[PDB]
Amino acid sequence: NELTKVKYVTEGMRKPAFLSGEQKKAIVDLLFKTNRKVTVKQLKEDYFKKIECFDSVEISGVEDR
DNA sequence: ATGAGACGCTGGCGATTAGCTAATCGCCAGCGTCTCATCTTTATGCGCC
Repeated sequence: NELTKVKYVTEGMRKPAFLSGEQKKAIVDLLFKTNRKVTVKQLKEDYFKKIECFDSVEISGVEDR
């Protein structure tokens, strides 16, 4: 429910789009199932750059952590 | 062929004799703990019909 509004904006993307269903499961298995609690900075640095390899992330759904 | 009818110091004292709420104020109020769990609810932090 908290990951249904974590919106991802690619550096090449033209409009913000919420994370897709497979993307959510990817987030869960990579980070949300490894650490007790994941900060937004940690999700941005430890998932998007390792999987999507996006230069920068832009979250419009959760603040600080 | 006579013998009834016509009735007092009290009031103003003392002095017994007896008896009763009420107005003012002050005091002073059972309290001590812990455990255990149980749920809520609030402050801040995130979303558009």
